[PDB]
Amino acid sequence: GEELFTGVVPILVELDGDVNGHRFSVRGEGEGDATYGMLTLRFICTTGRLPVPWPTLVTTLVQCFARYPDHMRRHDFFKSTMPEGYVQERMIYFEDDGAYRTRAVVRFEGDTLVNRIELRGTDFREDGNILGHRLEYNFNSHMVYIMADRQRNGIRAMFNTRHNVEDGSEQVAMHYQQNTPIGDGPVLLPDDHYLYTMSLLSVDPNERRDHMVLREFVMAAGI
Amino acid sequence: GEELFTGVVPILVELDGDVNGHRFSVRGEGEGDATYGMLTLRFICTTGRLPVPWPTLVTTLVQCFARYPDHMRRHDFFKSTMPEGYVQERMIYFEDDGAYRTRAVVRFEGDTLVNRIELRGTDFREDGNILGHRLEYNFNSHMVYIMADRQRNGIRAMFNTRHNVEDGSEQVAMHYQQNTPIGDGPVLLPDDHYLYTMSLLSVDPNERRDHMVLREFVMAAGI
Amino acid sequence: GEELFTGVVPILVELDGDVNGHRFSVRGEGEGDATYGMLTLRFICTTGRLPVPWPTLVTTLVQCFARYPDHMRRHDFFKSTMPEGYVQERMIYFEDDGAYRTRAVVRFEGDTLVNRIELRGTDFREDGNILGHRLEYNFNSHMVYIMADRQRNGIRAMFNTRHNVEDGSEQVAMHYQQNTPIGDGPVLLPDDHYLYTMSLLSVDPNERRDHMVLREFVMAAGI
Amino acid sequence: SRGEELFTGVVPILVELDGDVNGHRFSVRGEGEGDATYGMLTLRFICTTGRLPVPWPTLVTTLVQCFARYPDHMRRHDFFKSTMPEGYVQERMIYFEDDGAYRTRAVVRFEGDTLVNRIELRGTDFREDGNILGHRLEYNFNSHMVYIMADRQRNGIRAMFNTRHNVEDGSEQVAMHYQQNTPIGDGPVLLPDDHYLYTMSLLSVDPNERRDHMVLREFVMAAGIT
Ligand code: NA
Ligand code: NA
Ligand code: NA
Ligand code: NA
Ligand code: NA
Ligand code: NA
Ligand code: NA
Ligand code: NA
Repeated sequence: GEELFTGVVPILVELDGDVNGHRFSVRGEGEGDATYGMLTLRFICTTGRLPVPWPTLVTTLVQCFARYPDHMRRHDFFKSTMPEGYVQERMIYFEDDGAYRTRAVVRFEGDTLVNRIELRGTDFREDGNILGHRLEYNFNSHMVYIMADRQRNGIRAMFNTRHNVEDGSEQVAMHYQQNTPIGDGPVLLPDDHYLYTMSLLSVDPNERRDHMVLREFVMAAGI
Repeated sequence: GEELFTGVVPILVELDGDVNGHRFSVRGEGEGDATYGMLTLRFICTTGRLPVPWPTLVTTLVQCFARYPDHMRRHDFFKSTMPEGYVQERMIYFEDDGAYRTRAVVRFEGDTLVNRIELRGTDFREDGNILGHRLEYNFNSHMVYIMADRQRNGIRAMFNTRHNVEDGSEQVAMHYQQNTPIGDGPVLLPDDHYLYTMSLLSVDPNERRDHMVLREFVMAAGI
Repeated sequence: GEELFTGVVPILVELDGDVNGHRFSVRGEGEGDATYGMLTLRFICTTGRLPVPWPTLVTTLVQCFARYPDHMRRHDFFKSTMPEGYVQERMIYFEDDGAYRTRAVVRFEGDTLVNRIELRGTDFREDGNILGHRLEYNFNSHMVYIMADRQRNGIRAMFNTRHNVEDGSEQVAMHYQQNTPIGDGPVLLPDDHYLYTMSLLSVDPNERRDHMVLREFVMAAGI
Repeated sequence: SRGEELFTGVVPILVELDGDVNGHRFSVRGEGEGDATYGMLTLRFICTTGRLPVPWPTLVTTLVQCFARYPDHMRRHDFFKSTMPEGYVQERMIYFEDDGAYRTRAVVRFEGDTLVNRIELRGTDFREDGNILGHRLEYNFNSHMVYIMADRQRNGIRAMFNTRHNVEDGSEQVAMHYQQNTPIGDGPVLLPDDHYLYTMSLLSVDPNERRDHMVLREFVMAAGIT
């Protein structure tokens, strides 16, 4: 379960999205090194240009790559589902704007950890910070609070992200998350704890496609 | 006691307010899911327009809905009072402005958890950020520090909130709180600990009344 | 020792100051309620007008009033010295500006906890934020890191404060502190831990003297 | 005097950096002292080649985590002192938001009674009119958290952290640090459980030093084990 993550694992991400009727797709590829909580991914919009800012898609675009320290190993739900994996669902409410609803399957396809997602965004403002593209290309560090959900044999999580806006304000997104295993194998249901995240977004100056390069470090703490 | 909160519980909130002589009332309705620390409430001003910003009323408008993790269950004062409930009193000092004094009864009325409040505000500046309505419609995340009060058979709490102002500054409100059980049944007096809060305020575009929609997630930590 | 702080204790503060040759004095009076980490003080400049902002004097103007939770009672150095008390010395380095050197005696005189201080400030800029009075009248929350000093039979502490400047920046003050008992009685030398502080400054609209009203809540944590 | 014992008093420090950023070569020398018992350092740095081509704040993290205060209960988790006096190699990659990267390699060890940090730094792909080569970073420093992880294969540690650099327009520019430390000797070392270092720093100027220079005071403590 854990054993599938002891080395460098290749990652594939596919997203099909529709926000206020604007349809788009994203494909990402890279690799994860869970032993040290690290991911590097590169994403392209395969349908032309994204109709929303990249930073709004970061949280939707594999918490099985978090570093769980030794003493918290029995609290790593995400890896304990693998290889059959899990369904991750969220509702994401943007301050003063619309909402994303997402559903994703996270599992191994051969040697690759794959995250396949559907996203639906509704009630955004056409001249808001999202559809108006006024969010800075960067990302803050966040804390994801994880709770067992014994009835679903999985977890829930709750967290706010803070997105910098070009006028120097921050726009919050409140995330409600639930994860459910796909297989019937046993899983590790955790005591409450958090994941601390740090991310850096960057650009490849020679990629003419709409794109995002992402590096991330995630670790678990609080037991 | 705890058993009253194991599912979704309907909530009713009623506030009678007077700030610098301006009288108003608010009614709120929604539901709470203490198992995962969640609340959703919708509030209306039933007297016309509020004389103060909505964000100034959030803290006054049911800490019995906080998620206490399993190991901290013996520290959940709030639920241990139920159904007879508790009196919550606060003094709230606004930076460079007036103060709110509040008193509230929190208890079950039938299957509904009801928070009934009186609020009195004094010495506000007529052209300050409060009576001048210069506070942003949003809310930050906060830490509420909880202490047992053995003499009162209850608790005290202390915390600052930070309210964003439209000129990009923050205005602090310093909260002094005390809670006292209404019944004589035994209660759980806690070791020191905190509640971490996260909130999102929103608007219903079709509600013409002065109103606030609130979603909140609260969890206990620090033992 | 602890027993001296079980109720409300009156406080007296006296400061003699000289900053770049500008001499001034301050007297404060109020009371502290260490059981709940609280204090309220009112300070006046007894020599006319202060030559530096009030916020620069807050840290120098009784950590014996911090709330130590039950499990941390053996780590409360400050109360363990009482009534004979302690000498508190600091060096305070202001970002891009001068420094304060302070020495204070903190001890009971009769039933009153008295803080008597000498402050010497050097190398301030005449048109900096301090001597130019460009610091906002407010205060942030801070973390004071406490370490035993076995050779001195006391403690050291280190912390930065952050002072809001009227142009929207923050100016840091780095504090180096040391406390030494006055008596030869035994004291409690603590394990490393912190004090978390929260403060609110206010003004009495009918006090014509240069003055500061201060409310503060301080608690110990981290064992 | 081995490991921890070498740090019980005040230890003199020497720092030497050879740098090249987008082809601009420079050197820095620092001297001062560290008092690990209370997590404190005071250092003064000069650019010995004229003027620095990048802001001083971009060099602070590269310019001796052996001076951190490890509290008593965390003593078995102090990798850095356990290597001494033979010391360690510290390597980093530092990625600046919207700009280039630094790669650094440093040897940290005792030379006689002095703890010496000798560094090579190479910066690439910076923008000529960015905040770094354009000198638009404020002369100050924030407080940070450095997350430390054992690396059992290398007999050492890794660390990960973001710094946040204030920019003159009131924004912050993040630098993401990837770090690895490897002992130089073959003696045994202390491999830690996960934990963090909390940092606080103050930069200042000596009004009578005409050279390009930085005075730095810092306090670092370890935390996060039961
Ligand atoms: Na988001
Ligand atoms: Na996102
Ligand atoms: Na408030
Ligand atoms: Na409020
Ligand atoms: Na200060
Ligand atoms: Na101060
Ligand atoms: Na840096
Ligand atoms: Na740096």
